[PDB]
Amino acid sequence: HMERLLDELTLEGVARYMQSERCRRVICLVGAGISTSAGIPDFRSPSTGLYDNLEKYHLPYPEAIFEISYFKKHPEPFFALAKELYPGQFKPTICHYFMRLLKDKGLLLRCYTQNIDTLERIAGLEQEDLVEAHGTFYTSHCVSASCRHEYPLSWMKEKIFSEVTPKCEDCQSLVKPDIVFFGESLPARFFSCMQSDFLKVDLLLVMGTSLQVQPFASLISKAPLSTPRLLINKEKAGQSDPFLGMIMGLGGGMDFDSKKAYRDVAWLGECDQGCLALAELLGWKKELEDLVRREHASIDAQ
Ligand SMILES: Nc1ncnc2c1ncn2[C@@H]1O[C@H](COP(=O)(O)OP(=O)(O)OC[C@H]2O[C@H](O)[C@H](O)[C@@H]2O)[C@@H](O)[C@H]1O
Ligand SMILES: OCCCc1nc(-c2ccc(Cl)cc2)no1
Ligand SMILES: [Zn+2]
Repeated sequence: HMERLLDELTLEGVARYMQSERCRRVICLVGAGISTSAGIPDFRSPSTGLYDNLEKYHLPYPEAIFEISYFKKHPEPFFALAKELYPGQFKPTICHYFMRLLKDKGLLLRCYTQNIDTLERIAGLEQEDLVEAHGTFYTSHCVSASCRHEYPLSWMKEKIFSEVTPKCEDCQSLVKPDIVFFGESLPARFFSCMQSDFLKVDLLLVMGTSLQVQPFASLISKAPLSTPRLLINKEKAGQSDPFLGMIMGLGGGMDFDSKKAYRDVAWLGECDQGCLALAELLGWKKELEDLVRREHASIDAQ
């Protein structure tokens, strides 16, 4: 039915495709891997990832600290962890500024991020460019569906940095930031943007994510079957034979390596280096390095 769009399954092939008139709209799908070079830990890297460093909270399992039913029984661990990450001021990475450059080149249809560090915004992506798929800590809400009283960040800090579990002033239920926990619905914007974006995406750029949580993992299968998909990641993600307990639905994954591979490319390494390499192939490398240099300087000056 649809023609094949990559002339070869390499970064060079993706680069030639991006410079063609057929690549008009790029969607970026990113996770915590795009911020580790800034100093923010990811979740699932062995030894260094967050989930291997929560022994002190004596959880039944690491994910419980971000699960809504456990949170409602034992909310203290999450708030203790939240103040462990608060003090750091972080700069966006080369990878963040590559997405910013896609925006300035008119190619960025949308960035879907699982991160809450807001570094996409700090890099210059605007609200309409972004789907913060796993929420934000900027706003908070009571957890009672009958209440849902909204509280600002200043209110949340006042409770946290004063050693009190935030409780709603109307119903005394727990109040948490609008970070999406396991068991919680995603923002409505996620679905309204998804329904429209993935009908008109020419390239999926998947960076710094293990694709281990739904529904975000489903997004790679929402693109048209002809749409090339480039992974820039330390490890292959989304490619595996089926097995009991797999996260992806049947046939919902990447195919980099089988005899039937036709559109998926894995560039294995650091996200910063992968974006530099891709920029170089596109003739954008000095432009990208200038952007990072000038934007990091402007951040420091302010
Ligand atoms: N500098 C790097 N360069 C390239 N890849 C990297 C780098 N650092 C890490 N990686 C890779 O980046 C990937 C990190 O995958 P995960 O740690 O699962 O982060 P997520 O965003 O997918 O977790 C999503 C949700 O799961 C949680 O429950 C939360 O709800 C999250 O929102 C790995 O494949 C690393 O090899
Ligand atoms: O389901 C999405 C959860 C996103 C989330 N990540 C964090 C976090 C807190 C502290 C540290 Cl060190 C690292 C990460 N909080 O919420
Ligand atoms: Zn309430």
